[PDB]
Amino acid sequence: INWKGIAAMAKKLL
Repeated sequence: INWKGIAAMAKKLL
């Protein structure tokens, strides 16, 4: 689980 990946994923839904 990459933090960056999550951050990108968090915005992904955004």
